[PDB]
Amino acid sequence: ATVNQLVRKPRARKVAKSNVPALEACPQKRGVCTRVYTTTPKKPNSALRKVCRVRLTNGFEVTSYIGGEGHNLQEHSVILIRGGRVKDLPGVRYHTVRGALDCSGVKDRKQARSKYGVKRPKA
Amino acid sequence: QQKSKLENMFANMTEGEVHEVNIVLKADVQGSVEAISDSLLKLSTDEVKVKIIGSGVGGITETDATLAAASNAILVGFNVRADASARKVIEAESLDLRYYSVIYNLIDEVK
Amino acid sequence: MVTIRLARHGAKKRPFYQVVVADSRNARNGRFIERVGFFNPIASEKEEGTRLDLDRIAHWVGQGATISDRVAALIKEVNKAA
Amino acid sequence: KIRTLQGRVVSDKMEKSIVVAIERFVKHPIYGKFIKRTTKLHVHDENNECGIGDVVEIRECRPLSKTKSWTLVRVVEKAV
Amino acid sequence: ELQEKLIAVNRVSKTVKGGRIFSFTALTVVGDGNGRVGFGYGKAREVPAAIQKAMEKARRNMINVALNNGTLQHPVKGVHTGSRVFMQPASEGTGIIAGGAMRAVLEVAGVHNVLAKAYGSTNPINVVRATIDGLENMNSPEMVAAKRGK
Amino acid sequence: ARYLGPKLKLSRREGTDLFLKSGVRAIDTKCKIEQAPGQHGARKPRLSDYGVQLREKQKVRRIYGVLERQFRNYYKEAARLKGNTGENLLALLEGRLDNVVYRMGFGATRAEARQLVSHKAIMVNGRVVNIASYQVSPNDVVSIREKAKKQSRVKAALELAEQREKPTWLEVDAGKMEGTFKRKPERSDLSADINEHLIVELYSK
Amino acid sequence: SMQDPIADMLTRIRNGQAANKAAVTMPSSKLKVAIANVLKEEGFIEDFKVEGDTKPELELTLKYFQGKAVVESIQRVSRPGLRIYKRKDELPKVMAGLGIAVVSTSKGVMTDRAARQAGLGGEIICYVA
RNA sequence: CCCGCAGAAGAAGCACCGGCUAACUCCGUGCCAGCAGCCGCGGUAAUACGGAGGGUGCAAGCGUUAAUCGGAAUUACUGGGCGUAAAGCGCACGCAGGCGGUUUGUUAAGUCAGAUGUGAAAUCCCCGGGCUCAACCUGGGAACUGCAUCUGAUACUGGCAAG
RNA sequence: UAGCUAGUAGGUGGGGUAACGGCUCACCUAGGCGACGAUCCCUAGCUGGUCUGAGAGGAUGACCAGCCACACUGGAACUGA
Ligand SMILES: [Mg+2]
Ligand SMILES: [Mg+2]
Ligand SMILES: [Mg+2]
Ligand SMILES: [Mg+2]
Ligand SMILES: [Mg+2]
Ligand SMILES: [Mg+2]
Ligand SMILES: [Mg+2]
Ligand SMILES: [Mg+2]
Ligand SMILES: [Mg+2]
Ligand SMILES: [Mg+2]
Ligand SMILES: [Mg+2]
Ligand SMILES: [Mg+2]
Ligand SMILES: [Mg+2]
Ligand SMILES: [Mg+2]
Ligand SMILES: [Mg+2]
Repeated sequence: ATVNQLVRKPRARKVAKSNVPALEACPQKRGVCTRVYTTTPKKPNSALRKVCRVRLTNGFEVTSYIGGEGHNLQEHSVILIRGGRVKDLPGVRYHTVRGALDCSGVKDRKQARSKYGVKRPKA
Repeated sequence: QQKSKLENMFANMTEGEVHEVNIVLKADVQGSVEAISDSLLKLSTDEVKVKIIGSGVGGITETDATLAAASNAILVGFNVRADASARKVIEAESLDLRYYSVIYNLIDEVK
Repeated sequence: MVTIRLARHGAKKRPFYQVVVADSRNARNGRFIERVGFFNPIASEKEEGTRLDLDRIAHWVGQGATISDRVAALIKEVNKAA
Repeated sequence: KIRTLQGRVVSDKMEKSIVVAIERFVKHPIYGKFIKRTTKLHVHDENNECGIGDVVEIRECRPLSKTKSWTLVRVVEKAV
Repeated sequence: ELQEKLIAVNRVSKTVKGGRIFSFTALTVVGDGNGRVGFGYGKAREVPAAIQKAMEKARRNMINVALNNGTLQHPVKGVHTGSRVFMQPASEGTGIIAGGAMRAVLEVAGVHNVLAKAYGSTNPINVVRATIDGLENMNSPEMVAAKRGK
Repeated sequence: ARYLGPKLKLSRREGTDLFLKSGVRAIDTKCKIEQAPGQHGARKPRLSDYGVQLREKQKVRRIYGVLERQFRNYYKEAARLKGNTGENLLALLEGRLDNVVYRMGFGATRAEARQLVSHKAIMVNGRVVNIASYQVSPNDVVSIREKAKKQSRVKAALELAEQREKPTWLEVDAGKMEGTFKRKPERSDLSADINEHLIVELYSK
Repeated sequence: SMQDPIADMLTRIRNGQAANKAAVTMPSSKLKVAIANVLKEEGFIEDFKVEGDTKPELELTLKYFQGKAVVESIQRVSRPGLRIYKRKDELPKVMAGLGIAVVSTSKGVMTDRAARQAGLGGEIICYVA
């Protein structure tokens, strides 16, 4: 409040920690994705959701949600991981990119081809 | 990839052959990796199943040593040398680096 | 050695030279003492395009500056009274 | 005469050497509060002159030691 | 010359012995085009009943606001409940740029230029009345000639 | 850089005639004005306070056929100019070359005016201009070249051009097939139904 | 406490205007009189007066036109804890020019309008609305 | 760059449509499969999922993610609080530090005025000019809120003297 | 991170640098810096500016341009303005 106090100790600012612990100024990353489990959602909802524990290239073990209906993802064949936070499973700060590197796109999808890596059908 | 996984039509193997061994291979020449792997699948048996992961075009690399870090495997090459960045990873974590001049000495030891 | 010389700051396929007093050891577009004028070798038939102050350069020639082949041509193109 | 500041003696005897702590008033860039800044500067001097409890005039010169680029000229009064 | 509109409508619960009954509360602001700003709140069990009562109360309690041409006469501050309101004149420039709740009271008053920027509480019910108190305390350079001049 | 789809769908969505249906016959008759903008467009016309600001942005853009990025540069240019920003917005749009071609009556529609300017038929002060976005200033003469002169496309437009308002700020001429832009149009000479205070608000946030 | 006696006077006005008291008394000074002269110059207050010898006592007659107060507000701008100094065109105008501020210049205590015409500024004291 | 030839020929996709937020129905699925930036949707009338139709926004881009600021008066100098929501040390004496009643003289540090030097050019901004326009380029001016010195003013603050 | 400094602070004399100088020696004195943040630790080229913002600020140092530093790592000298 008093300006003489502010001269001794100036105004502090919060660091504002990011929601993507990978960091490195990277929009996307890749990782090994060793094991793919099926964990139940939070309290309000009820489902079985496809989730994978992605070992990143930098050396951090993390988890990531798999969007789209069904997948071939398991064991080996390194895939792209864009990130971004959506809240369903306990502690899931990332999302996998469908239709990139070795990750299959969503089959028979027509709307929203940009998301999920679906190519335009010839007509 | 989808067929081989769905082919079993069951959540697991019907018997106890589930125990398997993983290998990592990078050969300097492109002609070998496709050719010798076929011979490497000949030694495969029902009891113990062996599979190749991430066949390389040559040498060795960071993502290759990382590939052997996630799943325990032997890292072998028909002909390869260790990179400066490759030695740091292999020496730190516990792994095995073995290069073989001939395919016969390789086909024997994997067995 | 201070030198009066033309530095190119204009554009790709459309040159615009900046006559300027600078040391020979510095770069073309790099360091300089101060600006004197400008020269466009595209332009058109009009009142402006070529401008060069003789009061500025003639001082530096007295102080021991050299004149390049371009600046020698541009002084004898525009002349003094003409 | 060359420019001079209104600093005081503060330390007594450095064996033919003297320091000058210089008080001023300066505006703080952000808040605008006035804080008294103290600029201690080493000064060269002759014939072990008067010490603490004085205000001394100062001027620029060549350095006769490490730092110490100033010289004194006149001192006001005697007692503190 | 009537120039009438509504800002927003809000549902409110009573929760009696039987069960929850839901009323509707509107907010309207009106003006003649040059000064004379006025407002009305009201409530009703239906939506078109609530807005009709709001416009009914909006006619009475209408007070003069002093304008030079089509703008405010100075930058003025006003406070109501938890809403702190600053504003700038900005003479005949770009103009009438503002967000909802406070957009209605400015445009119907006659001003085509002044900048809103509402600090503190941005509640639709309390952002109105903060403006009119700010407009009321403002005074004209012609009619302050009692204190001004001699 | 152009729409290419149905022009009347743009007019039906706004609920006002944009003068893309000027051509030979005019004043609609066959319309279905508003009432079914889409399949479920017969739904009630109540619309948000944010949406009416965006609606007026489209009303101005769809007349002249300007894209949002190209239109943002004219708003950015209108802001830096002196006086009212809203009045200078429509002035810079009215200063376009293809719009001046439409006002004088060389092109029948505003889309046809850009179409004719694209093929380098229009010359200003002697020199040819391809770009429809060319800025027209006072005392700048404009005319059609010797090639493609007195054709049925341009001739039919100039005949029916007399039936419209006939703007005061420029001379129609049409005798020797030329034109002259005298001065910048006034606030009374344009706008009226389209509003400048509505369109400008959306870029403030 | 009595550290800022100029800010005391600015408090005495709004207490006087709110309470509807005509005559308000206080201890006088050099700068204290000159600020009260600027209030009468523009014509906010009715008239100033002083009575004493060893103890000067400033008596400010407060003006009332309507039931509402003449002076809308008054705030301590430059205070001992934090001072405000403005050059020539950096002097802030109060309410788009309507009313006047109090500014202490080298020649004397003047208004915001008058100090611009002189061509020199100084320490602003308070904004009289 | 200009002229000639042929012929609408070679060239429109992308997101989104429960509210926020511009733009809605049907069908399939039935807490299953999935969406999600936030509040949340789906357990048999889903404008929130998937497809289709229609529509909206934008355009050789579109969308998602990542990074910075704004919004955020949510570190608040300008421009916020501390009875009960986060927040007044349990209380007091006190050095350094911050601030100081009232009268006169002096000093001119702070402050304010004027002038000089400097604040590279480019950039930003304003009025023009040149690439078919624009981006881009460029003439001149303004500006670079700063700092130092010199010459002045003495109200206020500070130093000093007498009260 | 609250105490940190022996060439450390100052003088005299000699030597040294193109040039002032603990720059480097012998001797003498016991100071120097520091709560207005010394020292230590972590991080980072800096500025004209760019980006955002009504402004004040915040973030940032790509290209363009100035200065400094570095030239496989560490250290040293020669030639020469
Ligand atoms: Mg484009
Ligand atoms: Mg909508
Ligand atoms: Mg979707
Ligand atoms: Mg259904
Ligand atoms: Mg802030
Ligand atoms: Mg608060
Ligand atoms: Mg409490
Ligand atoms: Mg410059
Ligand atoms: Mg031009
Ligand atoms: Mg005094
Ligand atoms: Mg010596
Ligand atoms: Mg570094
Ligand atoms: Mg702000
Ligand atoms: Mg070296
Ligand atoms: Mg040498």
